[PDB]
Amino acid sequence: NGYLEPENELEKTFKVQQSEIKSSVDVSTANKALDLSLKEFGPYHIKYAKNGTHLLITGRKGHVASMDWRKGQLRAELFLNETCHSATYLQNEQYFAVAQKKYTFIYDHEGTELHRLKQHIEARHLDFLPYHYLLVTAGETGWLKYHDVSTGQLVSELRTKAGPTMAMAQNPWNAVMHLGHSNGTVSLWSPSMPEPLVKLLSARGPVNSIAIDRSGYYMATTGADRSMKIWDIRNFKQLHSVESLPTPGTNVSISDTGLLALSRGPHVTLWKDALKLSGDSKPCFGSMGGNPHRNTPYMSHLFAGNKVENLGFVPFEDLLGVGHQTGITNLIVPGAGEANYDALELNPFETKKQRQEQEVRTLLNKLPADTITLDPNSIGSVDKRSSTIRLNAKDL
Amino acid sequence: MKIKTIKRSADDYVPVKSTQESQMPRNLNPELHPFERAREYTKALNATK
Amino acid sequence: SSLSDQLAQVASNNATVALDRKRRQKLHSASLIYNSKTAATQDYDFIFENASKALEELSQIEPKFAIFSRTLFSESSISLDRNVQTKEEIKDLDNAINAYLLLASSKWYLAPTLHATEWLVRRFQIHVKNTEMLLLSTLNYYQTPVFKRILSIIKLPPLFNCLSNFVRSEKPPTALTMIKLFNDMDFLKLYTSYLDQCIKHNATYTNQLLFTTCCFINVVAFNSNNDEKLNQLVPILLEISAKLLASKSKDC
Amino acid sequence: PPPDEEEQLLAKFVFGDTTDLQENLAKFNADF
Amino acid sequence: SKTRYYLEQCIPEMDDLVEKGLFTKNEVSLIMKKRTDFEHRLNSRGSSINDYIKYINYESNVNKLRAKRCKRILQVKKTNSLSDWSIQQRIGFIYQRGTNKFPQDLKFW
Amino acid sequence: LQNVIINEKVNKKNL
RNA sequence: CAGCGAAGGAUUUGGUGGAUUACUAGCUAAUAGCAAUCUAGGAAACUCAAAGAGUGCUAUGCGGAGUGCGCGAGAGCAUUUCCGGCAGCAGAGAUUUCAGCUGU
Repeated sequence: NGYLEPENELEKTFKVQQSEIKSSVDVSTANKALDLSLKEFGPYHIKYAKNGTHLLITGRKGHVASMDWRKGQLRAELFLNETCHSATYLQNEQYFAVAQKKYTFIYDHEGTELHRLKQHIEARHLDFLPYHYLLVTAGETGWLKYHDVSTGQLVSELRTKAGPTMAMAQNPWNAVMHLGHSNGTVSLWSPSMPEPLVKLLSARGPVNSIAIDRSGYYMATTGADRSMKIWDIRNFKQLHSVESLPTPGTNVSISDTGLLALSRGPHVTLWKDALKLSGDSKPCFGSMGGNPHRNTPYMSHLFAGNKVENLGFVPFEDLLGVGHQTGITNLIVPGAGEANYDALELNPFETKKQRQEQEVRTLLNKLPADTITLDPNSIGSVDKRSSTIRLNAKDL
Repeated sequence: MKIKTIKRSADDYVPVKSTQESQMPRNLNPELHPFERAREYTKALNATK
Repeated sequence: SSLSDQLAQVASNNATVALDRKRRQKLHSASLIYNSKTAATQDYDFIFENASKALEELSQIEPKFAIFSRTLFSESSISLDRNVQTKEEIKDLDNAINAYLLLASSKWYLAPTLHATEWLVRRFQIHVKNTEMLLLSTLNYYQTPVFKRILSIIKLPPLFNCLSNFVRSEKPPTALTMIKLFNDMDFLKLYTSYLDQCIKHNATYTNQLLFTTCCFINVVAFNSNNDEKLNQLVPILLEISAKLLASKSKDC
Repeated sequence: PPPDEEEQLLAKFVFGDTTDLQENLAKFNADF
Repeated sequence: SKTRYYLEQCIPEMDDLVEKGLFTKNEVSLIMKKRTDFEHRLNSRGSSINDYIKYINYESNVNKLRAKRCKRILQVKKTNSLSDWSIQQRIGFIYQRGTNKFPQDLKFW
Repeated sequence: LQNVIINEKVNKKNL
């Protein structure tokens, strides 16, 4: 993995200019740090693919473009007149679902539409559970609903009973969806049982954003109380709680190396070593008198005047795509990526034939919609009843 | 101040000539490969079918 | 601007880096020697070893190439990747390439320099990135199949735009099109810069100077009946006239 | 224990150590 | 892909060769990089005897560097580890693979 | 009131 | 054909710049700091995208010994039995490699 370090006592890691690292880094990554400027349509939600291969931009007015960004390749660029809140890819670059004004639509590789969902009667946040082939939607109505996108079925019409769903986020390790409502409740859900599995109470007021670490072990949340919480998940214990950051945190995103990303409206602030369990690893803003027991943030970047509506890291590169009002920017964050991707599942050099074969392999090995569990290792177990020691018909 | 990023370098991963096979570089991390039990359970279902 | 051209810019930016197998073979298949289905199966060591043989025979017919053996045609050069290293060493790389290109500007009648430069094309990718010095170094041989080949494989710079209907056409570009290439001072200031480097390296010779002088008198001929254009065109032709007299060669 | 010149000439082949090439490339100027 | 099988056949000799102090991991990953490329070019399709020859040449050179850093750092002739026979036995294994795949050329024979 | 509530309806469709 | 008529006339079309609403300066954590820092219609291709079929392509698994057995042997058993140490000797072999001895 890449990294940086001060290697002095004067300069710091956070007051490092993107111009400076774009000068001191190689030409390929300095060329990959793209900055699209799109003005006439609205704020641009950003969704990369599961690998780093493509990019889906949505303007809130009308504008969705699925494009390769490494090579400049227009795949599907369409202005549909109604508003689009968010959108995502499905399993490849070949399909992408856009959450339009009310009806959620899904689209082919070249921009044709394929399904106007009669259900998902509105939508605000989509996600895709990739091993389960489940397109999950939540929004203004209190309905979290799951869609098996392979056979085109519905799976679960889960009633939230908590008003709208302010921010949802997928746990990438046990595939439970963490909704965060207006109550401060971050309730985490599975399509098998209607009652919400586990109702965390993270923040006060509405919860603005949730982001799950890729190891499934930490959950970072921001509320409109100007508060950010780090959560253990496997033990359900509030790790540490940054109170009173000087503006409401709009979005959080955690990279693939445990790297916290907080969007403070016009700011992007990145903390390294913020997902440990100590008291040192609480992310702060100042080393008070030069205190070596703080997390002064790893990097920071103040934008010009534009509200950043969503962060999102690039999977297998050291750069994060942040989406704001007047367009998209990639930010060189040198420790923000798995260098050693595993090419058996997802590959940033994948060609056409292995793309077809990898998707049909996942399509045969799609996990069923029932085994979404709070812990993934509870399938080869025995029942909690029908007691442990077996009896071989001698003492019954 | 020392800065280095990934050096993907596009030569070890895509072959130089059009016949030899590319790498499948590979990380055996349980962090990478998420569902052990459900995935190989469904492979057992597919095998019995 | 719009999205399509806004990322056609980044496509032209990262045209040098191969991102998968199809773009890799469409980039590797450019060659000064072999055609497409032959060139797509070469490896780097093969063209490197026959290029090093071409270089050493070219270095015994001209004693100023062992430096390029030591620093550009070495054995580590087949592992040296261009677009993986920083701007300062890529600046070192392409000024060394420009040194080689003006030095080997003379030898294009003889095939050792073709096999010497083809590995440089195939490895350091001068047919996309370092295109300008290549074109206006080999511009003298414009009736030759080496120039037809190199213009068929080149990506055409914004200056030489009159040649874009001569790519992959069997007709060599004509003298009138060469004059219409030479007929703007945006090109001419470039070409005078190049001739200044040729003077201060003494890489001048009787064929490049003949061709340069013939195109300059044809430019002045086209601008005979344009007084404003001729008065605009004075301080570059007279400038290299005075820089041309500062050298020692009778021909310049 | 000091590193040997012949050992490091072998190491430039074993590791593919192009920093000698980059150093010589930077050091090279048009002196002729 | 049996190239993965060969590539993790060669791990334990470099494991012991790193845990005793003659290489470090920051360069055994480099020789592992070049060994990965060589194995892929070897048991890929459309391969050649020159690929086998360069693999033999590289492995003989890293054997000689192994002996050089063995007598320099450890000041002994050998460290009686697994590596000392391993590197030439896999040279012989490369030779065996090349003769089975290409029994034509008497130069490689 | 408290931090976390974990309800214990064991699921009769992954029994 | 005509006339009009100051060193040309008359058209096609791209790009940029200015308007298309009524002109109080930029940023941020905003009773202040910043502005150097918030830090401690048909046809060309290398135009691309998506499928399909055919042709190929290999698609491709402790050691020298010595010591007693296994019907001239290795296809297994088993090891201190010397070694895979040190310099020299002198027979060789292209400085570094082998052949037999002294001590070790």
